[PDB]
Amino acid sequence: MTESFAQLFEESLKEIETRPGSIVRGVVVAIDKDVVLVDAGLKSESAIPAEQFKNAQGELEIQVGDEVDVALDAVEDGFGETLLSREKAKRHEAWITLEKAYEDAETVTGVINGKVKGGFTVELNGIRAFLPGSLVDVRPVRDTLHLEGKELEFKVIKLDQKRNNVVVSRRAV
Amino acid sequence: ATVSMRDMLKAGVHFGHQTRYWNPKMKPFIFGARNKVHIINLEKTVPMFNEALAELNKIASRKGKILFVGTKRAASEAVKDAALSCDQFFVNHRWLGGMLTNWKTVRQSIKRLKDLETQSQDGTFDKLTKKEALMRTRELEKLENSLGGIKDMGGLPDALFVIDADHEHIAIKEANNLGIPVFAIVDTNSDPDGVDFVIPGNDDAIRAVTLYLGAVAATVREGRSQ
Amino acid sequence: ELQEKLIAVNRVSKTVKGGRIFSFTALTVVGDGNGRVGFGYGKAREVPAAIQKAMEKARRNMINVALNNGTLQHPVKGVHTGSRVFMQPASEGTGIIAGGAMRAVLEVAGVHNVLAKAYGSTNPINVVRATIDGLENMNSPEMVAAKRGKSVEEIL
RNA sequence: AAGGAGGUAUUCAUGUU
RNA sequence: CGCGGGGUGGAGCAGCCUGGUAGCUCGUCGGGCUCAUAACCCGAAGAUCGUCGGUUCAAAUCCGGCCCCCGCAACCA
RNA sequence: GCGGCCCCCUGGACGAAGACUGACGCUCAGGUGCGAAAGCGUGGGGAGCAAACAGGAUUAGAUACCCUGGUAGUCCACGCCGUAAACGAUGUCGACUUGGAGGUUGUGCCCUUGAGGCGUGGCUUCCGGAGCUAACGCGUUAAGUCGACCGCCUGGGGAGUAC
RNA sequence: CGUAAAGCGCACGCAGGCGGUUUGUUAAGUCAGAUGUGAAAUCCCCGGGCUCAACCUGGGAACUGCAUCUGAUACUGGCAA
Ligand SMILES: [Mg+2]
Ligand SMILES: [Mg+2]
Ligand SMILES: [Mg+2]
Ligand SMILES: [Mg+2]
Ligand SMILES: [Mg+2]
Ligand SMILES: [Mg+2]
Ligand SMILES: [Mg+2]
Ligand SMILES: [Mg+2]
Ligand SMILES: [Mg+2]
Ligand SMILES: [Mg+2]
Ligand SMILES: [Mg+2]
Ligand SMILES: [Mg+2]
Ligand SMILES: [Mg+2]
Ligand SMILES: [Mg+2]
Ligand SMILES: [Mg+2]
Ligand SMILES: [Mg+2]
Ligand SMILES: [Mg+2]
Ligand SMILES: [Mg+2]
Ligand SMILES: [Mg+2]
Ligand SMILES: [Mg+2]
Ligand SMILES: [Mg+2]
Ligand SMILES: [Mg+2]
Ligand SMILES: [Mg+2]
Ligand SMILES: [Mg+2]
Ligand SMILES: [Mg+2]
Repeated sequence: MTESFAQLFEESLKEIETRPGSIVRGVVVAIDKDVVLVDAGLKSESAIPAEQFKNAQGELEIQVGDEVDVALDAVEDGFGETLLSREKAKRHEAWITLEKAYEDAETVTGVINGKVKGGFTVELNGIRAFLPGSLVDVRPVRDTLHLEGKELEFKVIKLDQKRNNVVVSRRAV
Repeated sequence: ATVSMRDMLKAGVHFGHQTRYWNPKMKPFIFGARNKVHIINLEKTVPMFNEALAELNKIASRKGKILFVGTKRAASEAVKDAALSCDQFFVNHRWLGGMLTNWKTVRQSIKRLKDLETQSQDGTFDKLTKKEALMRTRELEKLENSLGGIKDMGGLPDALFVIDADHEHIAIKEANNLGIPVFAIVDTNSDPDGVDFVIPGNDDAIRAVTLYLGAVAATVREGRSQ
Repeated sequence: ELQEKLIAVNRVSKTVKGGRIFSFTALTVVGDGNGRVGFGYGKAREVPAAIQKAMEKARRNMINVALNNGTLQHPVKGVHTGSRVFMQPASEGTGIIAGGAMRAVLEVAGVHNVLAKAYGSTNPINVVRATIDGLENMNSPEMVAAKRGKSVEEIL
């Protein structure tokens, strides 16, 4: 039957969004020794390095037929390449987990590695946080260089993720 | 066997390149531009696809030697698979400049490949003072990689099915020079002037490539079997 | 069956570090008389090899020309790099009146009666190419009637 | 003057300085 | 010996006239084809153009010599 | 050709919406005007720079390059001169012919979802298709396809010289 | 006529050249026909006479023009809206 191309493309457009930056899940067609090929249904399949897919333990928890959610860099790189980066999705999920952990205030870690305006600053896999000048540690600690260079093991209280800021505080933990 | 329009949409044929790299000769085969990316009008694609299939069936019935040209790393394995499925010839790796026009030199290369493979396997002389054995094996492997598909073609092909006309422009030019029907799938950035049976569609997607190859393989198999 | 004739042989130089390296270029034209004509241009260190290469090239890349009783169908102009060429369908019995390279090309093509003149440059290579192009850009009464959607009697 | 990095180059909280 | 004609992959044939381009069929091999043969299709191999020369930028082609082959040539008691 | 800021006088261009006149248009030989720099006349001004000139060097020579000085001039007012690689080495006007990336200046719409999205003009830089070109290259700002008018060329020197 | 010779340094502008679109009218340009003339010789065509030819010669055609008259009104021009 003559269901027009315009009307059919309308439904297909409604199914999938082409906005850059957003995250959509794609079936992994195959894995080579250093790259993973992911089909998200766009113009073409993406070729993401396996190091990105490699887990914290240097292993490939991913597999054929697995579904994982990948952030959309662009529809085309100029060579018909649907550039997709799942580590951006990892960063977005980490910001969401950081927001949850700064709302729930549970135990968490992350290498406190820099100097904030108030004091020392923390970095934790997508969480750029602060431990202030007098609040780097509870006591009068010169361990802002422990809050700049050593992992803070605490909760987060106040965070502005859009500002790339959190409070990796000298809290109860 | 034809392909349904919903299947084409699922494959992702409608998608094209960005609206800055488009070729103005592909303007008729364009529906719209969503987010600075061209949308190919499948309303023209479906009838043209079936027309190209009919011509391919005619050639296959007349026992023509089809050549499947595809060099994109996405389409290399699929082109080889389709050509072997339909017992035809393919070029999965880089198209040698003047593969068809300089057939007299390609013929000598084929003979060299045949001699090397025959001696290595059938002749099985084994002991070749190491260094020569490694060199001969490496040369045979390279020749198999380059010309393994077309080694049994004998003469010139009667039809050239080409993936991504823009990428394989050289092969299209040689086919035009010699005189050969070309069945090329043309994205928005490609130039359809050299193609005889244009098939508007996305050459990049492996889904679309597999869809195209399956349809044409079925058609040529029907034509040959008769 | 294919009548062929050599128009011009020219000596050229390359001027390499050692000295000057000379080589020969051959311009040839072949044709079947019945209407097909094709030119060839070849180059080799020696004259016989150059002529043979030119003959092979000329044998390839032929073009058909619509001939009307051994002459042209209408006055036709032809242009190229320097060569501007005019050719006229003269009456039977006049013979081929043309200058040099045009004479050779028309004779092998099979036109027996034309009035031609070469304006501009008369460089053999360019004038041969221009003459062949002009012959190509010449339609017959059947062709014009078909393209215009009429009968030959309506066109006359 | 020599070497390294990033880009066509900057957004990169102000504060601090 | 007289005159004429001829000699082109193994065989049978074009190409000679107009000097440039070695073709067609059978046969051989391989593959496909056929269960196989056969038939059919696709490839691959095979002459240095009888030979010796001459001419020419270039000769199966033009010219000559020689070699042969064939036809015609008047002679057997 | 124009470059600090402010004021006075003044020309042109472009956009929006309309209203108006109703071919009032285009080009232009002679003619008229404007026209960098250097130069000339009269009168001022004169810091810096700087032909000429002076001296010190360099060099076989150095009537130069280099260095120390330095007058016309460079600046102002009013006249004259009327020439430049005054160049996009591309006369002016108009029409038509695939595209891309920018800049600059208007303006319409879309939720300005906040710096945005989609249009629609003017001028401007680069890349490139057909086409054209001797080639180099030009390519909607043409050197493409055409129409109107004007200027100019006819081998190199002699010579943009003589009368 | 960008680089081979050739776009005035640039503008304004008289004479001059060119003129968007519709209708009417005129018939100047334009076109058609006719008449007069465009000397003869020469040129060309068909013939004829010198034994042939050159040469001579009969008839035609031509002399692309100009003038007058009668028509046509698509375009250009004039006039009117
Ligand atoms: Mg000339
Ligand atoms: Mg003037
Ligand atoms: Mg001055
Ligand atoms: Mg003065
Ligand atoms: Mg003074
Ligand atoms: Mg000085
Ligand atoms: Mg001084
Ligand atoms: Mg001048
Ligand atoms: Mg200037
Ligand atoms: Mg000039
Ligand atoms: Mg003017
Ligand atoms: Mg360009
Ligand atoms: Mg003078
Ligand atoms: Mg002068
Ligand atoms: Mg010059
Ligand atoms: Mg010049
Ligand atoms: Mg100028
Ligand atoms: Mg008018
Ligand atoms: Mg007038
Ligand atoms: Mg009149
Ligand atoms: Mg007379
Ligand atoms: Mg007589
Ligand atoms: Mg007479
Ligand atoms: Mg009138
Ligand atoms: Mg009128």
